[PDB]
Amino acid sequence: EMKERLGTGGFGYVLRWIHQDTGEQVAIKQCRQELSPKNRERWCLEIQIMKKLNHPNVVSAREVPDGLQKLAPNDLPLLAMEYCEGGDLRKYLNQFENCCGLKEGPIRTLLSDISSALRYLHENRIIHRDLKPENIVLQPGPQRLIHKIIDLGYAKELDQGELCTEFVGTLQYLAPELLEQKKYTVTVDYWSFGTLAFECITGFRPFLPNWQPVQWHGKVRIVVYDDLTGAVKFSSVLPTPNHLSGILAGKLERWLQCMLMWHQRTDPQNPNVGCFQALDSILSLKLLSVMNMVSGRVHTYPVTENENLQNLK
Amino acid sequence: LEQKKYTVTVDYWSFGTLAFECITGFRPFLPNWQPVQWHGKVR
Repeated sequence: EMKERLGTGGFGYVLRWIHQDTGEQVAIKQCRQELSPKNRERWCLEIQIMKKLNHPNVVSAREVPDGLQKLAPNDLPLLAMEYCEGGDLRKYLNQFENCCGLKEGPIRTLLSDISSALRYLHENRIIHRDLKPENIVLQPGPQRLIHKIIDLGYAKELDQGELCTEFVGTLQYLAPELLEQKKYTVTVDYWSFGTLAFECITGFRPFLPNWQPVQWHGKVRIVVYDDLTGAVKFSSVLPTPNHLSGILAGKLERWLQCMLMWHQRTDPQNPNVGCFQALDSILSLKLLSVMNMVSGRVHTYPVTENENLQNLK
Repeated sequence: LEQKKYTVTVDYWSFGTLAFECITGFRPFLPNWQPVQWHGKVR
């Protein structure tokens, strides 16, 4: 037999069942009380797809545990994934003292990892659509914290239609889904990621006290930052009292100012690459940083493997 | 907050909803809120 449970959404359950001996940590996404034939057949398109693919950063399926198998009252399949240890990206975002930001580079991981998970999905033209903290799992890695994007496939896979449009749990994040519109363009990942990212840097987004249809004015009467009452504020020009690198305001305000938009969002000096190119170059760079002591505390410099001391001096 | 239209008019509005409210139990609406409306004022 098998073990325990996880979270809920899409077409039902996520489960941490195990062959309770050796500890086979499998994930189980079962089905929800029948649907239209094209809506329960879409469930089966998901299963083939999250198995059709494998990329570190984004879980792959273990097929089905041959032991115990169909405890499924469906005659429809189930899905078994490689469950990752306590990393529900949220978990930490609440953590507690990431209030005011989670300035690690575990920004630099996440900003990277995902950027290369999304990668793989615009490769197979599979827009993830949603993106939240609660689909991503920072799990301990053989070197430096690998994080994986679990659970989700609301995934408008070009050519084979959409999946679901189930709309489920915490909407609080996605992009101009004033329910539907035609612009289910690639673009809408870039938006969610962006805030997701923002959020991770600091602790907000363009903003989420207020709410969803409470925003759409969020979308400004735009590429600015905003308004109060007493003290309250809702923002994207000057990214706040966080704990990042002095020179990563350097990315932020000019990355995110581009990753946080509508229709076709990009950086109008060039045709680069949306996330990848810009973020990658903004993510690499090798950074030296020389304290002073002539009390001007720090100084930091961008350095090629091609320069030495007296360059610096 | 403010604008120049502190014309008579602005009583007629409050009364109106006040009235509405009294007939029924709402107004153009107040679950949501104040700056939460201004879209209240319809697109």
